[PDB]
Amino acid sequence: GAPATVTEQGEDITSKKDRGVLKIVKRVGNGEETPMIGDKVYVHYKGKLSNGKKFDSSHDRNEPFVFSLGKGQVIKAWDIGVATMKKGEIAHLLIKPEYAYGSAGSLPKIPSNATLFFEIELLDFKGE
Ligand SMILES: COc1ccc(CC[C@H]2OC(=O)[C@@H]3CCCCN3C(=O)[C@@H](C3CCCCC3)c3cc(OC)c(c(OC)c3)OC[C@H](O)[C@H](O)COc3cccc2c3)cc1OC
Repeated sequence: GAPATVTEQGEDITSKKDRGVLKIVKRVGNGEETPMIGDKVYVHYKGKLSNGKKFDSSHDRNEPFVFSLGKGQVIKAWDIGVATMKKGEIAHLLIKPEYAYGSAGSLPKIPSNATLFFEIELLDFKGE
């Protein structure tokens, strides 16, 4: 999968309305509930640099990724994005640097001012 080449496709889900996290639903979820801040969320994901140079997935480990929503345990785009998802939902997120690794980057894995692209499947969640 990859972001569109010419125009940004997704909905802006940021509080600042800065176009920093754009969301496309790739599978509508079956659950009625969205997780709340502090919830323990369980996901699968696939992530890449927008240009494809680096790839990572929970499926590579067959190991769901588990984190506390809103804690800052993950990049800002994930706290924002997963907070909009339903159980069973698959979303694609296009993520601008401010909501990822910024101008500092995280070499060697992530250059400065990299846009990231993720597929996230929300498996389940609970209150802590
Ligand atoms: C509040 O802001 C931040 C919070 C946390 C972090 C640390 C990085 C954090 O990773 C992430 O947040 C996102 C989303 C959750 C899945 C992993 N992830 C990644 O960016 C991936 C990237 C995705 C693009 C392709 C290269 C690998 C990503 C996957 C990785 O491994 C699976 C990375 C990694 O390091 C930068 C980034 O290795 C880091 C470690 O060696 C180890 O594997 C643990 O990986 C984790 C665990 C928890 C969280 C993360 C990585 C930076 C933040 O801002 C810059």
